[PDB]
Amino acid sequence: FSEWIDDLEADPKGKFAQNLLKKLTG
Amino acid sequence: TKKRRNNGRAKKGRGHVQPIRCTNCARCVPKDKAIKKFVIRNIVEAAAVRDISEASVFDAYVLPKLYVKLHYCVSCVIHSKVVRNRSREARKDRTPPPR
Amino acid sequence: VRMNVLADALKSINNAEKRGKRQVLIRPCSKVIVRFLTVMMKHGYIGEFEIIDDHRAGKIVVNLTGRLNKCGVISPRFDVQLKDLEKWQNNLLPSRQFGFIVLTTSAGIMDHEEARRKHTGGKILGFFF
Amino acid sequence: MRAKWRKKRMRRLKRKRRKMRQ
Amino acid sequence: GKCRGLRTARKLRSHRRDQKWHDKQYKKAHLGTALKANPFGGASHAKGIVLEKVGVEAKQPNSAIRKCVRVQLIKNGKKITAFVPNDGCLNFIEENDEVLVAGFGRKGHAVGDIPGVRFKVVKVANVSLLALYKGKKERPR
Amino acid sequence: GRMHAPGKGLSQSALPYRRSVPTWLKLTSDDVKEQIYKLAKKGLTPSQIGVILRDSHGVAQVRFVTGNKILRILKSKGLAPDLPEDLYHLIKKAVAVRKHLERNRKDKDAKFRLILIESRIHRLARYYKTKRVLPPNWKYESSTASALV
RNA sequence: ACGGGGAAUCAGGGUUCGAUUCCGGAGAGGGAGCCUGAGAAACGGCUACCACAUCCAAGGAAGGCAGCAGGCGCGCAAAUUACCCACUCCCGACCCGGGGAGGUAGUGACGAAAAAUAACAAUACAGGACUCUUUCGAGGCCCUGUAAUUGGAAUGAGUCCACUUUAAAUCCUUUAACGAGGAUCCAUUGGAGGGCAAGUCUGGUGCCAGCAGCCGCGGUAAUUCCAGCUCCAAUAGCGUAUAUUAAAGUUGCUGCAGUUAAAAAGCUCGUAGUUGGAUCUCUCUCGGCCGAAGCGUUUACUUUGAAAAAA
RNA sequence: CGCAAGACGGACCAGAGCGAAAGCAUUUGCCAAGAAUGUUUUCAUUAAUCAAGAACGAAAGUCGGAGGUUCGAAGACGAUCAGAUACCGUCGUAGUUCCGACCAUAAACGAUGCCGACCGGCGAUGCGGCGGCGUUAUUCCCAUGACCCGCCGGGCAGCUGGAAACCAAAGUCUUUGGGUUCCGGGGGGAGUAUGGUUGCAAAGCUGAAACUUAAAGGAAUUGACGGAAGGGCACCACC
Repeated sequence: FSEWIDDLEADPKGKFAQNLLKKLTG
Repeated sequence: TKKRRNNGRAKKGRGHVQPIRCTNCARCVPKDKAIKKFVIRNIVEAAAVRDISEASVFDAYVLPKLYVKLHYCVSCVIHSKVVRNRSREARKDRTPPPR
Repeated sequence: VRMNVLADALKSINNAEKRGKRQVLIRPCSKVIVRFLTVMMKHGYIGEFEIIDDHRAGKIVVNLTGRLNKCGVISPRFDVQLKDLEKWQNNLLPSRQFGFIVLTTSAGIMDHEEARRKHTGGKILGFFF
Repeated sequence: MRAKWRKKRMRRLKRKRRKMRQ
Repeated sequence: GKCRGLRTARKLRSHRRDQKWHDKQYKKAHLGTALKANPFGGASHAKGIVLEKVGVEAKQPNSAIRKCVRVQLIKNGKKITAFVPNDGCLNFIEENDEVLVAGFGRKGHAVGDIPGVRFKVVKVANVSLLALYKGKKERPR
Repeated sequence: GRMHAPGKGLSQSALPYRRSVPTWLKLTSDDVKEQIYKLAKKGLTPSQIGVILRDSHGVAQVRFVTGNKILRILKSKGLAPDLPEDLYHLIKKAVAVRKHLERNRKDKDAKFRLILIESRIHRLARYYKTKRVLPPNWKYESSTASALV
């Protein structure tokens, strides 16, 4: 959960944006 | 969007209002939309009152006044700083400035 | 002009109840209006009302309880058959537990439950709940 | 383009076309 | 507002049928001009003869070359540009061999960055392009 | 509101609830009828007859004392106009505006108002032809409008 | 555009489709005219034209598959020149003859139904499971499987037997002989960034090749291309392309919207159209509760009653 | 100091009035019309909206006839700027004025169809009517006009459900149906082509498609910028 949060907030709109938000809680 | 509820003019319940000419540019502006001032000044400025009063033949002459009705288009009235742009809330105020 | 005075009566009642008023003046009165109000009052939605008689077209002062969520007219008065009444109450009523559709039928003006009991179809006047 | 001048150019084109047509 | 009268059925129906012609899909499906302008003539696939190979430049935000083929349909003799889908599949295609060509999936609308290409090659020389791509079959001798 | 003007006025008479003959009125029903016949012989339309009776002799409503409306009484004995009073006045107004239009052909407001008056006349004539107050071939036409007034 | 019965969603309302086996109609290459006959403007009848076309000794003669099969052609697009009157029925002078009507096999994913590709270890393990006395310790009391060391039992896919089946018959069904441990008797199709289920693992490529319905990936550390591994979705089925339905309350009757997003006619008269205020509770016959007989002012209505093919 | 022409109707002039809208401002007279109010008058459903049809319709423009005062498309010159043949200045022809005939279009706008109900409050204002203490004006017996305070009816406004801006209507809408007319269906192509019709002409009305595109657009937030305003500041700014 923390790793997903870190990946999302590193680049909140980059290539890894939709996937991380979906992986958060879905 | 609609900036003003009266469209910046005083035309209600009529179709056409005769236009007048701005005193600066001679632009055709409707008489209700135009910005109208009524200057009532002394024909002699307050600096030149003493000389003409001293040189006056008639004691207690009370010097006359210049009455001028000035019409301004919105552009010329903005440029001449007679009116200024106001905030969205202060726009609605219609009270003339206290002076 | 003023057509379908039942629409005006029901709209006035609805607006007066939205404002929380205790009494509403309906004018002009009519036989259909009085029958509709009576059907309303038998179910406790509207309470007593009084017909003021002026010599041209009566008025009605209707007392109001806060029991009416909505009273509405259906225009035009569609001819509803008894087999097609279930669809009409599915469209118009909030649930099957409460709410009424008023039909004007050959047996008089009455709710949809009475029209089903009396096995009479008719023309839909309105609804209330 | 301004719409008024777009319409003016369209009208001029139509006038030229109808001149070319007899 | 809309007319609500017991005898307005003619007015309601006429208004509905007149207003339907302002709908894009209804007009394109019923006016008939879209069917005539359709290269396939209303079909789902079409067989054509490859006039030539060609490379089209993709739309600006992304850059590549799409290996399409200009073919001529057998049924109506129209000229079509059909996108050879995969990589190395243009090598499977030669000049002047019949190809079965389908739509691109958007009903005459161009697909993706490819400009003005609404067709894709499905089969070449009577053998599917997928079979050639996966090595299941070879080009007939 | 008005059928040809944007205005919507509430002004009109308000008959009281009581339909009885008033206390102040000693003038019996037959005397009221006799006064009605005399007024109509003087050449007064039912509206003017009612105005005069209400103002001078004093009657709340002639229908309350005599049981019949003034025009109905006049028809019963028979002194009523050939064509109805309101239609005749509308035709007279149309004739007046038409006569004004001859020497004022530049008056384009009079033309609009004449069109409105003629539309009112046509509506009223259609209604009257429906109820047999007019013959079915009764037409309003400018060439003969002054023949009716 | 042959019409209908009817077919594809079920919220309700609806929107499309109906060449197609049932009922009507129409036609037999396009027109037309006829003979016979109860019945035809018949074409597996004729006559003559128009278009095609077959033999010829060149004098003439013979034609009509939108019957059944088959060819050619067209196209994205559709079956073998099979056997039979045994069933259904039809025709005939007939209990007996005939029927490409029709039946029965042949042709694979039109599609629909049911339904295999496996069910059970000593074994160490990551575990846990009723008061576990110990992190170093009963774990066929309960269950998943990394498995180059395993075992018996079951069975049909298949090939053959008995000719049940059927008008000889291949078909399911039945009985039997073989038929399984990489049960090699080996399941595929499409995907793994979001929508939308499932890897920022490895290698290659370096805005190229390509992917991508849409948004977007690719410009040497690509979650997206090309492959390997792994995984998920359906599963003997999955992808794709057009058409179409729901989604679409983006056609709005239910049920849309029109100040500024697309939109109210410049304005007002106006006929057709649509809509329209209150108001009405020995007339009549067999036996001192009966068929007949109704102009109640005709209706729209509601609710019964016959009539609305079968599938 | 006069004289002559045309044009125009300042100040009074207002979120005031009238008109269907376009539009309408010097006095007086004539002609015809109109709303609102008052009405214990009359008729007694005669009504609302409208395909077709019809009246009117700023400016510009067209065709005839008067007059060219001003302004002034076109045009001719005169001016820092890289370049006006643009903005500026001087002239200036059609037009601008009136009379007939056309034209029928405007951001013709309240970007809000018309008719009918219901739905808060307030203070004004225009017209009519009603009621009332008082102050003013026509001889000292009154109304009435001008004020003052209220009331009622109609009117242009003002103040204080929506995406929101905002709207007492753009409210009484998933609790969806008062009546009726016109009208919209992603953005372009395009109000284009063509056909019909109207017109002297300009052009008006009605009006596509192929094709192309994943946005265009609305309201509002935050920033950045503004040869936008207000207030401050700096010798890396000036004086």
